[PDB]
Amino acid sequence: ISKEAILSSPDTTEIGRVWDPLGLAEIGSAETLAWYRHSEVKHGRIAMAAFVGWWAVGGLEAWDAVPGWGKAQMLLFAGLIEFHDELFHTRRTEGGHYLRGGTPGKNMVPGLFDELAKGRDREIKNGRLAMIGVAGLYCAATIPGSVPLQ
Amino acid sequence: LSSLPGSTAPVGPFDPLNLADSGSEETLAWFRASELKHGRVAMLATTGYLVQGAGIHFPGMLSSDVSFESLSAMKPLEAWDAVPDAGKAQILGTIFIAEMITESKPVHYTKGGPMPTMVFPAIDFSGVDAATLKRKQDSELNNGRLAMIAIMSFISAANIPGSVPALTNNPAF
Amino acid sequence: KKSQALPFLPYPENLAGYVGDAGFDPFRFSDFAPMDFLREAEIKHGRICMLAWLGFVAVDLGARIYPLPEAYEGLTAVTAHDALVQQGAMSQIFLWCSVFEAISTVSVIQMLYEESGREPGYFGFDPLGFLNGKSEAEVNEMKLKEIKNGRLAMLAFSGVVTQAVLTQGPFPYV
Amino acid sequence: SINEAFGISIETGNKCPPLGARILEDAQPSAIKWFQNAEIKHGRIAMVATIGYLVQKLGVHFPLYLGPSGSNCFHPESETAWLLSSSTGVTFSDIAKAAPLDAIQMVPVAGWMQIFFVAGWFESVAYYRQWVKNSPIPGDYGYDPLGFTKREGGWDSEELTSLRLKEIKNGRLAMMTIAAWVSDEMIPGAL
Amino acid sequence: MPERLWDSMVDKTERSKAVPFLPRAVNLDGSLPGDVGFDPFYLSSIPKDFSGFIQPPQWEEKGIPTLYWMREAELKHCRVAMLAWFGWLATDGAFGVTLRFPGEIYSVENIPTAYEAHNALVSQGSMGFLLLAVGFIEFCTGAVLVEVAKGASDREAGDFKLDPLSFLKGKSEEEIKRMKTREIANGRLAMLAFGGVATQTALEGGNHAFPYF
Amino acid sequence: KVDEMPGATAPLGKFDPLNLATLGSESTLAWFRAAELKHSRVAMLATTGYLVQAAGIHFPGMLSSDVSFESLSAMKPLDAWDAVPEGGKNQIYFTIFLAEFITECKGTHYTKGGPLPTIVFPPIDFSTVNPEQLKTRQNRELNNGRLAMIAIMSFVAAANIPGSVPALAGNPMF
Amino acid sequence: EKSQSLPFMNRPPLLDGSMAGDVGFDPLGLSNIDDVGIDLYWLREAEIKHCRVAMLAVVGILQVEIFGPAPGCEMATDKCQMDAFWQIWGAHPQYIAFGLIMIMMIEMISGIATTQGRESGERAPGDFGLDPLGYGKGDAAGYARLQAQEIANGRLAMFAAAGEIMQGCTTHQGALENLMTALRDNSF
Amino acid sequence: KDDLIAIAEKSNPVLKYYDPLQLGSTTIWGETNSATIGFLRQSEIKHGRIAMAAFVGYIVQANGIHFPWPMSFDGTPFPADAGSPPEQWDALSDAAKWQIILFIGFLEWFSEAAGKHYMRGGKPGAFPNFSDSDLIPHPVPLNLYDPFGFSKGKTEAQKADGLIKELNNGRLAMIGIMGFLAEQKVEGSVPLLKGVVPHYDGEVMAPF
Amino acid sequence: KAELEAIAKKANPTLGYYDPLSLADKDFWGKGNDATIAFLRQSEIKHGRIAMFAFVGYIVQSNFVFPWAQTLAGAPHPSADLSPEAQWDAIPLGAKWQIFAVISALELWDECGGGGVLPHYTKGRKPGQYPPFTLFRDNVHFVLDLYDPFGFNKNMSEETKERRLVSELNNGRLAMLGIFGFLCADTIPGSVPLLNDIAIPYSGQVMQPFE
Amino acid sequence: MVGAEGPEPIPFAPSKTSKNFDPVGFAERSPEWLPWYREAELKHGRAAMLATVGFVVPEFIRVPGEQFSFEAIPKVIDAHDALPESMIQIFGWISFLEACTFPAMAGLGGKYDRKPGDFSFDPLGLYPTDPEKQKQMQLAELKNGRLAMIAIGGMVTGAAVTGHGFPYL
Ligand code: CLA
Ligand SMILES: CC(=O)O[C@H]1CC(C)(C)C(=C=C/C(C)=C/C=C/C(C)=C/C=C/C=C(C)/C=C/C=C(\C)C(=O)C[C@@]23O[C@]2(C)C[C@@H](O)CC3(C)C)[C@](C)(O)C1
Repeated sequence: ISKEAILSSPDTTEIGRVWDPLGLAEIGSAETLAWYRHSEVKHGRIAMAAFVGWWAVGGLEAWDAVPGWGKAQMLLFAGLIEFHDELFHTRRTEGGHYLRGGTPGKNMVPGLFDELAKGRDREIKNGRLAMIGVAGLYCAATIPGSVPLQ
Repeated sequence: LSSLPGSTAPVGPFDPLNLADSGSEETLAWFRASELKHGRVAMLATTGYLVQGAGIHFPGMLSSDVSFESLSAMKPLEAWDAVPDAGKAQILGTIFIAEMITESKPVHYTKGGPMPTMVFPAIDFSGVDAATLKRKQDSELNNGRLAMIAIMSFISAANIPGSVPALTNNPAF
Repeated sequence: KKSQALPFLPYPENLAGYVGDAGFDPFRFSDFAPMDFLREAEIKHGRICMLAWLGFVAVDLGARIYPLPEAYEGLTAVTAHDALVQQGAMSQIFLWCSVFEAISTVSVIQMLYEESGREPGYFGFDPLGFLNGKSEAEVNEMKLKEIKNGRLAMLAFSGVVTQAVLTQGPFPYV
Repeated sequence: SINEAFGISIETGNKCPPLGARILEDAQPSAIKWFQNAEIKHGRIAMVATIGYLVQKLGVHFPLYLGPSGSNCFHPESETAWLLSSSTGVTFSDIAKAAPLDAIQMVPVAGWMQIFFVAGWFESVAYYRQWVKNSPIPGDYGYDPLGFTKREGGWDSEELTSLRLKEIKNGRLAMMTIAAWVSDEMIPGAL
Repeated sequence: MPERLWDSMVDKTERSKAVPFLPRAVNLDGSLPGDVGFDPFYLSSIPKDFSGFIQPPQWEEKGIPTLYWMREAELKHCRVAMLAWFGWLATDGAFGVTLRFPGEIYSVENIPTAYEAHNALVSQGSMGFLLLAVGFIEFCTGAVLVEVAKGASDREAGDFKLDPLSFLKGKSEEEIKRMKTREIANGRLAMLAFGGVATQTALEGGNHAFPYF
Repeated sequence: KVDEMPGATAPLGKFDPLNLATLGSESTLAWFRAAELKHSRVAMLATTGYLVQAAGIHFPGMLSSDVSFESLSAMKPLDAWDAVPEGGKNQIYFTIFLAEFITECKGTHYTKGGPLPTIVFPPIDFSTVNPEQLKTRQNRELNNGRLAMIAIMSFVAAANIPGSVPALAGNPMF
Repeated sequence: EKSQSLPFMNRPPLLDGSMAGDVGFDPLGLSNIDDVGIDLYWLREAEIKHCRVAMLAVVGILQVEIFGPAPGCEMATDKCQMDAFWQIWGAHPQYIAFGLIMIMMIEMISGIATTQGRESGERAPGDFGLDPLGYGKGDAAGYARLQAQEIANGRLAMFAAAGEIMQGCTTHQGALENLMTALRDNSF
Repeated sequence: KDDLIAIAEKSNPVLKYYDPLQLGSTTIWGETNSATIGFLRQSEIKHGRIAMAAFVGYIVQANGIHFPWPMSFDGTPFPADAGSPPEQWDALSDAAKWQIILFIGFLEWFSEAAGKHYMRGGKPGAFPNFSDSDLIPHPVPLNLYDPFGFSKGKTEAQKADGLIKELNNGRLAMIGIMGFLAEQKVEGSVPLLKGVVPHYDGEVMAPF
Repeated sequence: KAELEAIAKKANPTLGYYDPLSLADKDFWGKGNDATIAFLRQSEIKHGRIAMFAFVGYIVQSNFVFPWAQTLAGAPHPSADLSPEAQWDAIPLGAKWQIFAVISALELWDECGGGGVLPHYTKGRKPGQYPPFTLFRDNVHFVLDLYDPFGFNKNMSEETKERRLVSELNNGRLAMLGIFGFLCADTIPGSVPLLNDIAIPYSGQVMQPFE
Repeated sequence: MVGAEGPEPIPFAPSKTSKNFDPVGFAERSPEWLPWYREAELKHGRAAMLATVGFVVPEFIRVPGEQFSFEAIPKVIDAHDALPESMIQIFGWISFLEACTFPAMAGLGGKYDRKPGDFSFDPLGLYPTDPEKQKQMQLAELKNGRLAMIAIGGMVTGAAVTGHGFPYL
C-alpha cells in the first residue's frame, strides 16, 4: 500500500483538501502512513463503541466498580484479540501485514466482525466524530465544567 | 546618507558626530533598524502614557483580582508594577515570538534584507507604491524621533519635577 | 549476519543448526562452551521447570497424594522441602535423580568427547508413539515446542516460587 | 641662535636682553622651543587673568544682563543669584562681593576638578600637536575656531606672523599686569 | 662567565621609546597596537612557554611566543576590567540609576553597595553560577592558545571573530589598528581605574559609595 | 571676498581700518558676515521691541495665568524681562536654541561655501532672484542693522547711566 | 578551515559534518581521543544515549508534575519528582528493581553492540534498528532532518534533565513550581 | 486589478478608483495579487449584502412586527417584547442562536466548496445553485438566488449593471446599519439619529 | 510667471507689477514655481470673489431679511440686530454644519476638476474657472451649474472676458479690504465713518458650544 | 673620565690637588668597576643636591597640609620620623624608578652604548651642542654634586649638634 492509496480514502469534501496542517504525511515512508491509517480506524472504531457505552449506562465510576479479576479479564481478552489480529494479518492475508502488504483496515480475527469501499469512508468519518465526541464526554462531562457548551 | 528615508527637510541628513561611517554598511543597517524599532516602541509608549494618563481605560477586569479601574487611578509608570505576573508573561512571550520571527527572515536587514514587518496579522505591504512608501517611511521615522523625545520627557517629568516646563502641574506626572 | 533477536548485533555463528535459533547469544557463551553442552543444559533446565511449575502449582492448589502420609500433612509447596528432608522424602527423590544423572554423566561425556552422535536432550524416551516416522522438519517442529515451553516454564517457575515466599498467599501468587 | 629667534622686536632694538640670552645661547633648538612655548603659555593665562581680575574687581558676575539690576558692567548687582553650587549653596552673587583673592577660596573643590580635568585634557592635546607632532610654530596647539590659520596659506604670511608677535607682546604686557595687580592685593607696591 | 641572557633580551642598538635609557626589548617591534616599547622589566623577553599553564609542555612539543601570551593576557585583562569598572559603577548608581537585577536577591535593601556584592552572592550562589558560565567560556576560548602554540593557527592575540555590529568589516589595516589601540588604551586605563575603586573602598576610611573618596 | 560682498556703501566705501577682513581666511570673514547679520537682526528686533514697549502698546490681555501684558507695559522694557515667567523664558530659550541648532546644521554651512541663515519657520525666505535688486536690499539690511546695533547700545546706556544721550534720559521708559 | 561554532578556531579533524549535529564544536579536541576504549564512536554513542535518556527524563517529570502519578502509584503525591521517587520505592520497590535489572540486561547488550559495532563497520553509533513505523525507509533528506532533530532536542534536554535533577535536589519543590517561583521573583 | 478599476469607474464617474490604504495591491495567504483581489471583492459584496438585509431587518424588528405563528414546543414567541432589536437578539434563547448561525454557516460553506471560487476564475458574490455540484444529498426544491426564476432572460449588460448598483447600495447600508448600532452604544455618534435610537449599551459584537 | 505680469499691465499701469515679498519667484511645498504661481492666482481669486460675495452680504443682510420660518422650532429668525457679523452665531449650530457641508463639497468639486473633466489649476487650467457639474448632471439628477446655471453668457466675444477677468480681481482685492473695513470697524474701529456698525464677536468663527 | 680636573686645592691636605684625585687608587686597582663608580657618584651627587634644598626650604615654606605645619613638626630634622605615611610613598615610587634602571645597571660595562649616569633626561634642552662645553656642563654637575655630598653632612650634624636656623650656631 502506497501513500496515494492511503490518502484516497475517505473523501475530502467537508474540508476541501486532504487536511494535514502539520505535514505529517510527508515525514517518513508509505509504511508510516499505513500505520497512521490503521491507528485512525482503530481509534475510531473503539471511540464509537465507547460513546454509546456512556449513554447505555448513563460515568467513570462504573470502571471503579469493576473488580481486580474483572479488569484483568477484559484487558487480556482485548489483548487476545489484538494479538491474533496482527498474527492473522501476517499469516492469513494474501498480501501480508498492513505495514507489509495488507489492508490497514482489514482487522483479521474471525468472529469479531460477524458498496463496501463506500462503507469504508463512512467508517472513518463516523469514528472521527466519536473521537471528538468521547473527548467531549471525558472533558466536558468530567474534568472542567463549561467546555462544549452543547 | 540622503537617499535613505530618514533624511528630511530641516536637517537632512543629520549626522554631526558622523556615526554612520563609524562602522560598515552592515553597522548603518543595524542603526536604521534600531532607530525604527526605538521609534515604533516609543510611539506606542507616548500614546500609552497619554491614554492611560488621561484616565482612559478598558471596561471591566484585567485579571480575576485586578480591575482596569484600579490601574488607571495610578500614574502610568506605577501601573506596570500592578499588572499581574501572568499578564507580563503573556506580553513578553508574545514580544519574544515577534522578535524571533522578524530576525529569522531569509535575508537579514543588516545584510540588505527587509526591516521588521507585521507578524500578526501578517499583512503584506510589499507592492504599496514605493513613492508613497518613501514618504510614509519618512513620517514613520519623524514621528518616531519625536516620540522618543516625548517619552523621555515623560519619565523625566514624573521623576524630576520641573524638568519639562509644559508638564509642571500636569496631574498625570 | 545480523542476528534476528538483536538486529543491532552480528549473528553468533555457533548457533547455526540448532532448533531454538533466534540468534540470541549476546554474551557469546557458545564461543566458550560447546553448543552440545549448552543445549543439553537448556533442555534439562527446561524439563525440570516444566515439572517444577506443575509440581508447585498443583500442591498449593490442594492436590495431595493418596493415601497422604501423616508427615506430609499441613504443608504448602514452600514448606515441603525443609519438612521432607527430615522425613527423608527428598533423599529418596535425590537418590533416583542421582542414579539417572550418573548414567547421563556417561552419556554427556560420550556426547562431547567420544562422538556418540547423540543429540543433546535425547534419551530415547518416547513410549506413547510420537515422531512416527515423521519428517525431520516435523521432528524439529516438536523440538522447538519442547524448548519454547521449556524456556517459558523456567521463567514461569521463577515467578511462582519468588512470589510464593514473598506473600505466602493463595494460588495465583503462591 | 637665541638672538635670531622669533619674539624679539624693536622694544629692545631687535636684541634679546643679555641676562636672558645668557641662558639659551649654548643650548639646543629644543631649549628655545621650550621657553618660547612657556612664554606664550604664561602669556595666555595672564591674558585671561587680567580680564578675570577686572570681572572680579568689578561685580560683573553671572547672570549677565545689560539692563539695570542685571549684574552688567555699569550696574553690577543682580536679582537672581544663579547658585554656582547647589550642594554648597554659594551663588555668583556671593563670590562677587568678597575680594579678588578670596573669590578663589569660595569656589568648591569639586568645581576645580572640573576645571583642572578640562584644562588637563587641553594641555595634553597641546602637547601632542606641538611636541609629538613636531610643530615649527611655538604655541601652535591646533586651536583655531574661526579659521585664521587657513589664511593664505600658511604660517609664512605677514598676517599670521604679525599676529604671533601681537600675541606674545600682549601676553608680555599681561604677565607684568597680573603680577602688578595681585601684588597690591597682597602688599601695596604700585611704584 | 657564560654568555649572558641580557643580550638575548635586548636589542642593544635601539632604545626603548617610552623609557629612553633602556635598550629595546627584542619582541617589541612596534607592530602591535599599543606598542610604545614600554617593557622596563623585559617580561616579553622571558623565554618560557607560558602556554604550559593551559596544556603542559610534556603533552607535546609546542611553544607560544611570550609576546603573544602577554597580549592575550593583556587583552583579557583589558576587556574584563572595562566591564568590571562599568559594572561596579552601574550597580552603585554612579550613572544616576542604581541598576539592579529584578530579583530581590540583587536589590539595594539586600546589597547596599557594589562593595558588598561579592561576599553576599558567594553565600547566596550567584557567584558560583558565574564561575561555571565564565569557566565554560574560558574552556572553549582558551584552547585556541594551544592551536597557536603548535603553529596550526594564524589567529591574532585576542582576535575572536566577535564583531556582531561589524564595525571593522570593510575597514583598512590602518584604521583597524587604530580601533585596536583604542581598545588597548581604554582597557589599560580601566585596569588602573578598577585598581582605584577596589582599593579606595577597601580602606579603613571607607566610602563604599560613589565617588569612592 | 570683501570686495565681492554687500555692506559697501557710499559714505565709507569699504570701512575696515583694522583690516580684520583679510586677517583670517575666507571662513573667518564668512563667520564675520554671519555675525554682523545675526547681530543686525537681533538689534533690529531689539530697537523695535524697545520702542513699541516704551510706547505703551501691548497685546491683550494676559501673558500668563498670573502675569498680564499690561503689567509689563508699565515698567521699562529692560525691566519687563525680569517679570516674564520662568516657564515663558524657557519657551523662548527653546525656540531660539532650536533655530540656532537648525541654521548651523542646515546643509553647506555659511563658514564653508554656503548661504547665510534664512527663516527657520516657515521656510520661504522672500528673497529677490534679481542680483542687481537683491544686492541693494541686503546692503539695506546691514546698515539698518548697523544703526540698530548702535541704537540698542544707546538704549542700555540711557537705562544704566542717567544721561549719556541728549535726546533721551528725560523719558521714564528709556 | 575554521569551525562553525568557534570561528576563531580551526576545525577538529575527525569532525567533518557527516554526523547530525556537527558544527565542529570540539574546542578541547575530545574527538581525537583514541586510547582508553574511547574514540569518536564511543563518544557519539554516549551522546546519543545521554540525549535519549535525558529526553525521556524531561517528559517523565512533566507527566507526573502535571497529571500526577500513574494508576497504582497514587501514594506519591509529591510535585518534587526527586522526592516522589522515594515514596514509590517506599511502597512498590519491586517495579523499580524490575526496571533496573531489565535496563541492566539491555545496557550490557548495548555495551556489546557498541564495541562490536565499532571494531566492525556494520552499525552506526546509537543505531538499534528501532524504526518500527519506518521513517528511514523513504525521503533520505527528511530522514537526515530527523537525525538532526533527535540530536538537537536531545542536547537541549540534557541541560533540562540535569537541571530538573539539581534544582529538584536543592529546592525540594518540583520543576514547574520552581519555574513559577522564578517568574514571580525576577519579574519587572 | 484591471477589472477592479473598470468596476469602480461605473460605480462613480467622479471618484474613479479610490484606495487610500492601497489594500487592492496586497496578498494575504501568499496566493497572488489577483486571487486576493477576488477575496476583497467577495468580502465587500458579502459585507454589503448582509448589511442591506440588516437594514431592512432592523426597521422591521424595531417596529412591532411579530409574526404568527411562533414555532416552538411550549410557547416562547419571537422576543419583540423589549423591543430594541439589539436587545431582541439577546432575548431569543441561548440554543436558538446556534441554529441561526450554523444555517448561515452552511451557506458560507456552500459558497466556498461548490462550483467556482472567487479566489480563482472569479465572479464573486455568485452563489452556486443547490441543484448542481452534487454535494447535498436531500435534494432541495429551490435555489438561494432564483427560487421562483425571477428573472432569467435578462441580458449580460442588464446584469453587469446590477452588481454595480448592488455595490453602491451595499456600501451605503454598511454605513446605514452601523449608524444605528453606534447610537445604541454612544449618543451623538451620528448627528441626525439623536433620540430615535434607544441605547442598547451592551455589546453588539458578541453573540452569547 | 510672465502671464501674471501681463495681467498687471492691464490692472493698474500707474502702479504696475508689484510684489514686495517677491512670492512670484518662490516655491511652496517643493512643488515648483509654476505651481506656486497658480496657487497664488487661485487663492486671491478665491479671496476676492468670496469678499465680493460678502460685501453684498453685508449691505442687504443689515437692511432686509426674508421672515418666514428659519427652523422647525419657532422663534422664526435670528431677529436682526441689524449688525450682520453678529447674526451668524444664533443661526444656530445645526444650520452652520449644513453650510459647512456644501462648501466642503463645492470646494471638493473645484480641486477635483469635475471628475477629471478639467485639468488642475497648478497643472494648466485657467485659475478662476470652476469645473461644471456636467458629469454629475449626466449621472445622478439635474443639478444647476455653479457659475451660470441658466446659460446667460457664452454670448461674449473671447477678448471681452480677459477684459472682465482683470476687472474681477481688481474688484476682488478692493472688496477684500472693503469687507475688512466693516468687521475691523467693530473692535477699536478706526476710520472716518462712523457711523455704520458696532458688535464684538470679532472673528473666528463658531461660538458658545465647541471645544 | 670627566671630573679629573681642578684646580680646587684639597682642604686639610695642602700639598695635594684635585687633578686626578685618587689616592687609594680605585682607577688602578679595579678599572672595570669605574663605570659603576661614576653611576654611583652621580646618583649620590644628584640625591645630595636635592637634599640640600630639602633641608633649607621646609624651614620657611610648608606644603599646605596641616600635618606638615610648624606647630606639628617645628624642625626639619624631625620630619623623617614624624611622617611615616609619606616616607613610604616616597620610598615606594623611588623603588619603581630604581627597579626600572636594573637592566641599565646590568649593562654598565661595554654591553650597550649608555654612558654611566646618563638617563637621557633633558626635557628643557639645556645640554649644549658642542662637546667642548658639554664636558664642563658634566664637570659642573660633578662639582656641585660632590659639594652637596659634603654639605648635607654639614647641614644635618650642624642642626643636630646645635638645633638652630639655617647657617648655624
Ligand atoms: C528516564 C526515564 C524515566 C525514569 C527513570 C522514570 C521513573 C519513574 N516513573 Mg516515569 N515516565 C517516563 C520516564 C521515566 N520514568 C516517561 C518517558 C513517561 C511518559 C511521559 C513517564 C510517565 C510516568 C507516569 C504517568 C508515572 C511514572 C512513574 C515513574 C516511577 C515509577 C515507575 C517505574 O518505576 O516503572 C517500572 C519500570 C518499567 C515498567 C520498565 C522500564 C522501561 C524498560 C526498561 C524499557 C526501556 C526501553 C527504552 C526506553 C528504549 C529501548 C532501549 C534499547 C532497546 C535501545 C519511576 C520513578 C509513576 C510514578 O510513580 O510517579 C511518581 C507514574 O504514575 N512515569
Ligand atoms: C476672517 C473672516 O472674515 O471670516 C469670518 C467669516 C466666516 C466665513 C464665517 C469664517 C469661516 C469658516 C471657515 C474658514 C472654516 C474652515 C475651512 C477650511 C479651509 C477647512 C479645511 C478642512 C481640511 C480637511 C477636512 C482635510 C482633509 C485631508 C485628509 C483627510 C488627508 O490629508 C488624507 C488624504 O488626502 C490624502 C492626503 C492621501 C490619500 O491617500 C488619503 C486621503 C484622501 C484621506 C470665520 C473664520 O469664522 C470668520
